[PDB]
Amino acid sequence: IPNIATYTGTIQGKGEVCIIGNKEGKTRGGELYAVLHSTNVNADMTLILLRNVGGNGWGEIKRNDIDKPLKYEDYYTSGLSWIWKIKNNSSETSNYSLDATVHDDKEDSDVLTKCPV
Amino acid sequence: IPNIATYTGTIQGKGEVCIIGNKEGKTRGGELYAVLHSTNVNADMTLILLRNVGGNGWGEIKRNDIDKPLKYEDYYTSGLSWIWKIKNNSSETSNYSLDATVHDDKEDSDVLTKCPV
Amino acid sequence: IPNIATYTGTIQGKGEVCIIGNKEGKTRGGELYAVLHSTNVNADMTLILLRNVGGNGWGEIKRNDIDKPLKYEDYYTSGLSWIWKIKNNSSETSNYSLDATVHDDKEDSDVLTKCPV
Repeated sequence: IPNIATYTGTIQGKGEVCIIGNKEGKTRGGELYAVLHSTNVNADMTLILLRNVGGNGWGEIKRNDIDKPLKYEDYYTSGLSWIWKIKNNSSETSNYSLDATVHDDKEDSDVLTKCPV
Repeated sequence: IPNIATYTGTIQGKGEVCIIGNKEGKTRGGELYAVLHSTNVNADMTLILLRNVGGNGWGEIKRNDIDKPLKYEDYYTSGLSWIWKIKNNSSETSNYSLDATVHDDKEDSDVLTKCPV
Repeated sequence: IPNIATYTGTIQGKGEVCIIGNKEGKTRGGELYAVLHSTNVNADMTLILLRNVGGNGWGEIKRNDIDKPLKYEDYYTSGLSWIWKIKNNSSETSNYSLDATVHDDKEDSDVLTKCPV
């Protein structure tokens, strides 16, 4: 039943971009997968998986550097959401592309205007 | 002081095997240790440690590749079980052996019919 | 704007020392950071981040070797405390220094008399 989509963009120096999954908090267990890439061989980015635990708010599950796939297996309740946080560690603006598990079709609005704070 | 038992078996192509620890729900804490091995040199397996944190469900707490020892510390006052999930990423039916922390003594029934879903 | 303190001490061979943060569980969101160091060039130590889970007890989030920073983002609405556990893997009694995010200022009482059990 797999469904990996690709979000592409540009991330400014020191910027952060958050892309949400299963914002509808619908029923969907099993593997989350994502990998972060850049066309820039000198990119320096970190990918962070956040989950809204069960109600306490958002918390990190794990993180990886660019080109290292991030895999995570979950059966926490009913439904629940995840966010992929991309952090540019460099001062250099660069392309990114993120391949990630999606619950439903990729929408423009999956890219959040603001990460969790 | 570690109590470490070794589970052996055969895992079919693309198959998954879960093994329960502390099924009897005793109160324990301290280091969990496991390491997955295979006699097949082109084996490609993943070991995943799962727990049920409470009013919440089963989820992954960490993972390691074959031959990479998995070490993890917790201390819960209630009697919580853990599950080792062995994933065969290869098509080749392969030997496995799992060295892992056990509470008392290994039993055939520790191999579950179904991983948490 | 981060407040990073440095704890310094000496850790006996095979010893473990735990340092608590945010001990009253005041509400916070953002990154927890710590890195373990030693003036012993040969030091062999592990740093483990533990979180108090839901009153259920303490559980490891992640771990790193000496000299490798540990970062973790939490945006939970209820405050929670954390522990940095320093394990001396060597039999050699060694200096340590831990640079870590603090919420107040560093206090003597942050050095726990005992790690969770």
